[PDB]
Amino acid sequence: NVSIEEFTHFDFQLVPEPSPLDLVITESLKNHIEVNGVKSGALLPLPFQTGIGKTYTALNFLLQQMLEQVRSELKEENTGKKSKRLLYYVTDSVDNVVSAKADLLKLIEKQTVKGEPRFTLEQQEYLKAQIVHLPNQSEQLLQCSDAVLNDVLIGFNLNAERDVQAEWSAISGLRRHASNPEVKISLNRQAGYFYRNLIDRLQKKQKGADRVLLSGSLLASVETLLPGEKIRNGSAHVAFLTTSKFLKGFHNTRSRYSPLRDLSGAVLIIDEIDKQNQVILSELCKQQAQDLIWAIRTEPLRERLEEFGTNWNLAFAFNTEGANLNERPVRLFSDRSFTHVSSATHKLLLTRFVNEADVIYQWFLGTMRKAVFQYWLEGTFQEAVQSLLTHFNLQEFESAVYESFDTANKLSSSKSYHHTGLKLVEVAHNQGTRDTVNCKASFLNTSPSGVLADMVDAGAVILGISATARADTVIHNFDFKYLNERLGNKLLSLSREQKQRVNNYYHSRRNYKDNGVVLTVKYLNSRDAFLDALLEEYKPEARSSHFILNHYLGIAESEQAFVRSWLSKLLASIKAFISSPDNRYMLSLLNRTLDTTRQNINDFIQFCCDKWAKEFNVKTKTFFGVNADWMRLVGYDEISKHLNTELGKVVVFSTYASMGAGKNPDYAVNLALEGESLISVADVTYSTQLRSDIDSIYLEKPTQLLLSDDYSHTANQLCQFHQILSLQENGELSPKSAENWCRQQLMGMSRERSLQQYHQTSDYQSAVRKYIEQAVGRAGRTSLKRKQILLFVDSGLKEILAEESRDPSLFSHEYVALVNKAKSAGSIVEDRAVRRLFNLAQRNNKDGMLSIKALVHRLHNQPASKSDIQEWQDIRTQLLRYPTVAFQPERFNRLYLQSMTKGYYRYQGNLDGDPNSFEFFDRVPYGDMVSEEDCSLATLVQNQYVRPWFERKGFACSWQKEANVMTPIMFTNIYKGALGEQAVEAVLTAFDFTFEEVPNSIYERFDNRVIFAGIEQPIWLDSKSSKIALVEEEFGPSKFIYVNALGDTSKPIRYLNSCFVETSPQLAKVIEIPALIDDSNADTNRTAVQELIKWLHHS
DNA sequence: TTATTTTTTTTT
Repeated sequence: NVSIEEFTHFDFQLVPEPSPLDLVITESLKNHIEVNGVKSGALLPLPFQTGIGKTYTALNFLLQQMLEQVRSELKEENTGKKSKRLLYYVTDSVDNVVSAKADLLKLIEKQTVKGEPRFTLEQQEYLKAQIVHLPNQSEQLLQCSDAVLNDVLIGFNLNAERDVQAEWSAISGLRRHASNPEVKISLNRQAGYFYRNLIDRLQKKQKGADRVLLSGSLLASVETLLPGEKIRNGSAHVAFLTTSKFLKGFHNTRSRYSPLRDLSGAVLIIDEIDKQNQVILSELCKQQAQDLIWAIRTEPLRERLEEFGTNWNLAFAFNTEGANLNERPVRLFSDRSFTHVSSATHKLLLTRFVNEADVIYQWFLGTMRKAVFQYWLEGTFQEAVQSLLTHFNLQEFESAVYESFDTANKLSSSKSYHHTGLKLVEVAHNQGTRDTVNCKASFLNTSPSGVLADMVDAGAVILGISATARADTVIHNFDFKYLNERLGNKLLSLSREQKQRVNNYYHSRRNYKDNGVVLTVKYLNSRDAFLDALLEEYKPEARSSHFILNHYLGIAESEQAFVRSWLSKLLASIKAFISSPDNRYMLSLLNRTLDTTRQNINDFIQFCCDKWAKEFNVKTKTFFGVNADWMRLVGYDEISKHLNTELGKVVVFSTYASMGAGKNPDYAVNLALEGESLISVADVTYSTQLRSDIDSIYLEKPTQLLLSDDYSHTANQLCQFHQILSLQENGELSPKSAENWCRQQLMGMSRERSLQQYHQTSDYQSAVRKYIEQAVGRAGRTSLKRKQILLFVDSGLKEILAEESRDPSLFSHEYVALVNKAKSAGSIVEDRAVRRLFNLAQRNNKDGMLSIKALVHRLHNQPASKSDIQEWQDIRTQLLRYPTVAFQPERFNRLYLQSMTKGYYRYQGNLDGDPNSFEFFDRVPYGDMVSEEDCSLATLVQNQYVRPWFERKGFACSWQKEANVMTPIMFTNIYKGALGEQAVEAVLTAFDFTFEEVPNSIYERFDNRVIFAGIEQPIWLDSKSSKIALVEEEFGPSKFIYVNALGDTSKPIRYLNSCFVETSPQLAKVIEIPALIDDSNADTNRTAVQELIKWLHHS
């Protein structure tokens, strides 16, 4: 055992010479420190290609962070402020976490500086003790030898308990052989459960007063059994754990440490970050559908339950009338803002009932979160969580507080789906009852992009490394338009100079041009004559090719037209490969595994391969169904071994899912079998070993791109609705399309019919190019190239790859070749930012439309809350002060829509009608316009009194000509009325009137209560009879004033009674001033104000 | 119309 004192004379300035991928990370984080500060998080997406140093420059960064903590601890050991920096390396694959851990451990041992070993052996053993790998509970238990668990069981006195020792004996006996797959599955279940129970006992023993003192061999055994113990102990910086294990959290001897709550300071390396969206999404919708009718049978929230039982009559059992709901349940879906659908029915009060119950439940969960914050480090946090729930009415409850910290918002706040989620409710008669029914509510409270932005906001310096980290899709990647809006400049990016420096590095390690490697791309069309000849030679005696496909290959007539197409393209690729003289190793990337389920197709393909092998005088080996089960049961080195030892060619039949990340395809070169066809495309080679990789590929079009979840039926619905709402949020779907897709997904949409609606976006094509960019990127992993690389592409991809228009600076050579070939025979691409502007304008208008309807309704439900009134006033003041803003505001974002013409736009729509039917920018050349000249803001602030008022209050005397303009709803319903109110308040105040806030009892019924000197009889103002009756019911005799901001001053003043009927001034109750300001010359209507003053004198 | 394979972790 060695200590940190070993680094006494170690020189921390002797760093290995950094490759242009290390300098990029160093410079980006050094810049991040200057811009954002030391204590701020970050998110640096790094598009590094696999195979040119992606994992060395990540583990060398981890090692430099490790060595920046030895220095800090040596310097600060006197001070004692030993808050360790938690370094994480997370990736979704267990096989990649272990591989990365072992690669770092080999990097520590083998790294040299200036030809000398970097670390003396004591420092090698010190640094390798800091690294803990955190596998799941089962593999963490089976990692433990008999001695470790014997010592732990004796040390905590758990050896004397017969149940624990019985379970441990059973586990040892099973592990002695562990051969059959079912045996190992049972052993894994057993190990997981026993580790659960053992760690529960350990945690209870440590939590109490009679604790165990851990030191020496017992501590070593606990730290072997519990690696998270070292992290809590302070004996390990670095954790190598998957994404799922990162979100779950790992155990230590006192609690379950969840890394998502102590991110302050964490340096987190997420490898293949874009893939984490699907993973984090799959753990977001793994929750359970928690019933609500049963739930509300279980301090102000107690009175709220009483009031719920008072109004919705909870004392009565809830029974549903009508049809039998169990044949097809009646469902309710709701994004928590502006999009709400349900199974076909005319409003069914169920929607309000279910929404009210879910509001009860969500407010209840928020109440526990606030109670925990009040009560209050994981030990104290979990103690608070356990204690608060421990009382009389919650004894039978679930206690799901932790998932909230692991995982609707008003205007005047940043509205987005990525932190409001979705709510889905399903109603059916309960198990074994017909009078009682259930409301199985399940919901998302964030999206994976919301989780990532929460992690970055919390302090974590996330460093996501993936060749397509910034792919422009939102279903197969994070929403980097939300992350840029939310995070701001904590979403780091590498500059243009750094991109071209990385590009120079990559070209230096892959110098195809100077060496003569030729990437030859061909796009394969389906040919019927080719396949018909091959089939009629496969079974000569059959009377037709369709007969061959129907009888022998087993293809029914319905799928025959599809099988012919994809089979014909694939066989064309194989023929073109085998005829290629010196190419040697092919990979076919289909969408389906050609396993035993497709054995007749395999027989035909192998027949054709043998045909062409004989014809062209080479021997070709085919590897059908190179599966995930195959690559586990039978190593991929069986291909490499064949290529290293036997002459000929190799055809490998894999899929897009099967060849995931970390499944390295290169083989070990033998110059006896390669000939003169291999050349080296690198300037300086880091190894004497010779290896080579794929040199022919077939790329079938990716088909099943809408990701789905097979965990459950209620987990598939949440995934599908998440994808629909993430497409609506990004602007890919209009609110019309998104709501039709949502309400059809409710009623039982197929998959072939959800997929056809995915295909109408441009997100789909970005996902297809993401699939094709990785497929050819995982093939080029070594610097020995053939003098000719064949790429065969499904012709369906030519029209999709031809539209790749991003910057070619980081594209691999193969993908550049694919896209350049696609372009040369393609096409005015329909701009996507333009369509996105239309869709987002419609969505912002719909959001403002429904939120204003709701807010005005709430203000009309007396009494009005202070939150609602303050939101109303915040919105009106924001629109008055900032009618148009330069940048999309973070906090008031859906009062605005981004226009195409700065300062104004055109629309047609019914502000009292359907928010989906709104049309907008030049798509409407003649329509209602939203401009300064329409609110007459120029005529209003030309008044002698109004302009000083608008200047003092800080309002806008004219609209700035900026891109973001108010939505039609905000312009019409709110802004113009705000201008009228401010103008009349300005004009009247200068004539010795005073204005005071309306009482909450009659808010929004009238503009303001106005108090004028000399009159104790109250007055009310309405500026642009039941309200009059109610106001006189509350406050007695009042005279109401109706005035306009501007208009015709020549009109006579109208004296009216309570019924809007003309009457004498002495009998006049409501005075109607046609215009306080002249519509033509902005002269104050002094005549009308004198009349009002005199009429109040004679009141 | 569109046409699939693939994981991970904790519990029950």
